Amino acid sequence: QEPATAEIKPNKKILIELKVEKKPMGVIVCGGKNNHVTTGCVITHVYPEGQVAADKRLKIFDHICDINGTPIHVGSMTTLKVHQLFHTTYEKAVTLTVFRADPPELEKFNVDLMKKAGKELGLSLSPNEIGCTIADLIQGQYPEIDSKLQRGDIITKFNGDALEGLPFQVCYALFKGANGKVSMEVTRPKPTLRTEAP
Amino acid sequence: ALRNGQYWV
Repeated sequence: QEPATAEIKPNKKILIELKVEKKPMGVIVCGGKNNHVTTGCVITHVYPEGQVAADKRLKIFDHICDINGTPIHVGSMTTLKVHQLFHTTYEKAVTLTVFRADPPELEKFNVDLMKKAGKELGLSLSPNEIGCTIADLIQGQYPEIDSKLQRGDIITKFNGDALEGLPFQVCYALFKGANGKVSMEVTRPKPTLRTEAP
Repeated sequence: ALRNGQYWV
């Protein structure tokens, strides 16, 4: 199995049903046709206060294939549409088809800049077991960020320090504690295609 | 900073 309580076995598409009941899902997802991730929809952060967390099943890196009626083929959906399916408030329960890759399927790149003193990166971060997921960003701060980073990316390391499983106070102090050379290590989901187009 | 309810770096 019943979707309401089905466990998530690795490497098997599982159809699940999640209690939402008008409360936010609270996930950060990536994927879209104009997106840096063009191969699927992937959870890069779970808010502890939201309904995904209250369900206890989904993890970071889970690949979302279908939401309700809609199969989530990001090749033919906007980044907006993708994100907005997860931020809608739904009245009852939501069905999802999920795939947990083991091992996980990721891209790993680097982003380097020379930050100017008192000119923010324009990033708002959410800390987790992988690193600091980017929750939102103001474009136009640093050319490097626009072309190489988007909402949903996970910053794994900042100027040498591993960001994995660190308190927000700690993360925020590290980022605000730099004015000069910036060396960011980044993990981004790259699922293999499990979706066909309409 | 804190601006419109969020923390920015």
